[PDB]
Amino acid sequence: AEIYNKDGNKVDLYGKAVGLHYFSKGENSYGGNGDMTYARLGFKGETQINSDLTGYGQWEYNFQGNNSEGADAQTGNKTHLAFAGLKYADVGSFDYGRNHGVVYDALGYTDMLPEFGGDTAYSDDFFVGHVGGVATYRNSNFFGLVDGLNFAVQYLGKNERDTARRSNGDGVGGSISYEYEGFGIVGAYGAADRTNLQEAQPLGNGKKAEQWATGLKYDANNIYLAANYGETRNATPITNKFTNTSGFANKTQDVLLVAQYQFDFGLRPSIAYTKSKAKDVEGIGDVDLVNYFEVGATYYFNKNMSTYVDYIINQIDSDNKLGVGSDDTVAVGIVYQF
Amino acid sequence: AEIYNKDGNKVDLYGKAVGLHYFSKGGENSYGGNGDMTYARLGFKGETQINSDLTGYGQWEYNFQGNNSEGADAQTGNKTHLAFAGLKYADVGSFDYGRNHGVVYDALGYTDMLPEFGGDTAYSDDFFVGHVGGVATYRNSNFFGLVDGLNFAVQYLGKNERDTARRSNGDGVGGSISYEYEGFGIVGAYGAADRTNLQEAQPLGNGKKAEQWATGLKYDANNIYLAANYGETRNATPITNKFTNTSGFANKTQDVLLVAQYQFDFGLRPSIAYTKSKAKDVEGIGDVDLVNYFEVGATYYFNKNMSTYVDYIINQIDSDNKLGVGSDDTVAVGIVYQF
Amino acid sequence: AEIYNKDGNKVDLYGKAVGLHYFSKGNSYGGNGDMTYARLGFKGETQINSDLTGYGQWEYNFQGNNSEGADAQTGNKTHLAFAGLKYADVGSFDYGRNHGVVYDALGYTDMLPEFGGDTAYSDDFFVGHVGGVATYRNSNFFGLVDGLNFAVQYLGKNERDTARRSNGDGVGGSISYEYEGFGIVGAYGAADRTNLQEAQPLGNGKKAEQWATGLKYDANNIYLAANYGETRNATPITNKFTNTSGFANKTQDVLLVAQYQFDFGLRPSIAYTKSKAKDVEGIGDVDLVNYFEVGATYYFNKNMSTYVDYIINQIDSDNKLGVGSDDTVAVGIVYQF
Ligand SMILES: [Zn+2]
Ligand SMILES: [Zn+2]
Ligand SMILES: [Zn+2]
Repeated sequence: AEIYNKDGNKVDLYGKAVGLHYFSKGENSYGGNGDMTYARLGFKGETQINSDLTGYGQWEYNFQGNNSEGADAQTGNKTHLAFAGLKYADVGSFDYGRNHGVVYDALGYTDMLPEFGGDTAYSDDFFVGHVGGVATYRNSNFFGLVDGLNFAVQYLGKNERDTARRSNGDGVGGSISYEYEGFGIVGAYGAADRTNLQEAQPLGNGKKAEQWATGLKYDANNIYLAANYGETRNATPITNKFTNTSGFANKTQDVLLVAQYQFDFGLRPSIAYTKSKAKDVEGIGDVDLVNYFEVGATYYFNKNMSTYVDYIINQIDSDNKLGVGSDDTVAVGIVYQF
Repeated sequence: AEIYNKDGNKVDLYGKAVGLHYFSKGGENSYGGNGDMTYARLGFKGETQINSDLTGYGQWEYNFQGNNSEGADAQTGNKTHLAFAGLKYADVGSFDYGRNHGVVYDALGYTDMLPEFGGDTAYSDDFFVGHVGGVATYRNSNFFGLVDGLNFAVQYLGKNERDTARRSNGDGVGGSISYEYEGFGIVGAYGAADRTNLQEAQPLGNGKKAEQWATGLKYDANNIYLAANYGETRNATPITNKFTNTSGFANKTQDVLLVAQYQFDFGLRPSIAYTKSKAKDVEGIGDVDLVNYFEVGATYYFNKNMSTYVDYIINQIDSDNKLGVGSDDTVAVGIVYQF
Repeated sequence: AEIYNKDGNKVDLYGKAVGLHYFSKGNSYGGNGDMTYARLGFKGETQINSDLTGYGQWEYNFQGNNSEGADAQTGNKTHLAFAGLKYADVGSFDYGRNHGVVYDALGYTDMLPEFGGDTAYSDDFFVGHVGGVATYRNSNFFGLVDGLNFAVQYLGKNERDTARRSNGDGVGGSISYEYEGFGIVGAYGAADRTNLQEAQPLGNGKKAEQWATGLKYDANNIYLAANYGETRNATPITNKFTNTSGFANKTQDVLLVAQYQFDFGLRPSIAYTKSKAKDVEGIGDVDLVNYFEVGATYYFNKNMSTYVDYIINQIDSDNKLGVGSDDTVAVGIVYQF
């Protein structure tokens, strides 16, 4: 909601209140079971310094509502985004802070399900999700010459945290996308040195991490069809549920398909398929991290209100070598936003 | 404060900064405690008119404690009080899901009107008496627009297997019925739920299910506010033995609250109250008083945005209480800006 | 940003998104790596009557340099939270978490692009942000002397867990006078130290003491300021070799700041800061802070800025207290509203 536009500065305070419940049998399911209510709050501020130069800054927080008021009140509360930047004319834009990864610009094609989906976009995982300390140069329409040809280059700074799961080293990434008449093809790739703490993990053996992904999309006439393929090297985090041993998969092969139609009255049904297969797992060989079919629909009452149901037909085997949940999960959500 | 109203959507960003200090003897053996109690609140109450009959809404609220340092204890007492979204359709009623006030609190709200303290039986994360996560609530006003002033609600409570028994709950259902005429209000609320296994394993109280019910009377007109609550709980009210360092639920509680207030036209509003919560058949102590005091307080409203208040509690708890409940008085002084 | 102003109430929702990186060794002054953070708060004030006004201000810090795991809340805090009243020329009174009265003096030299104001530690009696302070503030001395401002502040005892964040009952004050672009200030405060504070190995006293003075020229796009102050049993000190925490018995604080504001936007800054601790037990006379500062800020407008802040660190490689001896340079790109 645009609350302020005086004297050349625009501030957009926005938020969502998401009443959400997960339904599953009883721990060994896709998403879990119980209350999943959360709220969001953030601002998108932007100042016109002159007709060519734009200054901007964005922050977004997540307040989980499925916690008590004692001890565990702060569980799951994060800062998803926090960055500030400058955009100049047809040259492009530069921002620094906590932002999406340059590979997520590729993975964004298939991340369009009512609640689940886009399972390959792990947070604090190099270039596929949110990540702290990224300097991003972005260019749209290639210096204002070729409409629809957008690219970005992104440098990633080392984060030596106290856990291997959420740490990273110095690295670089980039994305290229061209769109014409509602079509879209994208290519994104990035690499970084694994931190010394990550190297000591039992799972995954390497000196450098790699993520790349490509995408196809048709977005026109109330029809959305999207496909993503990508591979990771020593990047995707994995955890042996049996031994509670964590690390990184040496190689993953990721496929995502999404099919949605948008009706005029508001209902938007969704079918999707996602499979994430890890290879060369230490003492396991190949094991499926993600594998399911999706059937769900989103009803938009308007721009401000929506409800949905998202049913995951989990395809993971009961004897999965890594302890991955095999049960189905269905989510019921009612979302107010401004 | 309504910050946004356009394209059939209204947003009301609200907040308050409450300068608060507790004065007590010492004060671990007092009613409320002692020292700085400054805190801040923030939230939004959004509402969109989908059509002339259907309305969507949502509300969120957070608490930022101001009596903490910038060290390890930075977020000590930071909570999200409310978080839900819902739909209201003509005279059929309203439905929301999220974290909301419990259906028994709708009865408990009659005497929960002291300048600082009060409403002691409305524990947070305690089934139907207070703020609780994962509640689906249906509300009907004026009984489908037929009987103006006759409101009822039904509420489903999902199981929350949390790490502590104090904050856990199982599947439960509750309801409330109230009637209002010319500023008179009578209400009855009740709810029952299955206790979790971790709750059962705790000492103090043996129960298949927890039960909370309460009744309320109030007069709210001509600058006069009178109110009364009576209620009983079964395996619901959390309790702690200070000597033993053991905790659990009281098998039976009996709760009475009385409030008398006059609103002077120039802003001052004095408050007298009485509160007593007795725990019956406590495992290893039998009958023991949880809360017992008299209240004397006054709030001065400068306007709708600024106010100050003093709240003194005449603690009626004997020093020899079996559970170790505080015996000393507590007085609270507050200066509040809000919007 | 004035978010709301109807029927005599004004609310100002404000915030900042600060992209920030520290460049160092890899034992430095400021550190090394991502320092991105966000700020959010409101400054609401209502005109209750013609002569009396009510107000309240809050502010939080959301760190951006953390992950989304266990360390998500690392560095999240409430800086300010208070409410108060202001009556005509009588003055103002507010209670909550606010600035200490010694910071009003320390504010003269706390004006660098990123660092500086080392003496204004958080939760440190009267010298920085502190919780549970009742402050009476009078401007222009009941409207008699233009530019003569003073304040008195009562600090409540805070039985905080650790001695680093604890304090006892105490009183403080500040007096300032300004004339034709010049300004002089004096602030002092004393408080009863906590018993847990007294048990700590470094520092010994029945009460903590802080005072500071300041003079500055702030006109014609020039800013020169100087602060001198001394503390007794108030400044927290820590030995890295021994992992032992306490309070310096005596400190001597000097801060110098020199800036010029170019009309076109650039605003360079040079500064000098030295904090010497006297007779710390086991080490005697040691310094806590010592450096020269070279920095510039570029203000595109009121809402956007970028800066570079380079610290020449004077602390030697063999410092007895283990204070960092490496240099730190900060690069920041700041949007605010
Ligand atoms: Zn995120
Ligand atoms: Zn609550
Ligand atoms: Zn602070």
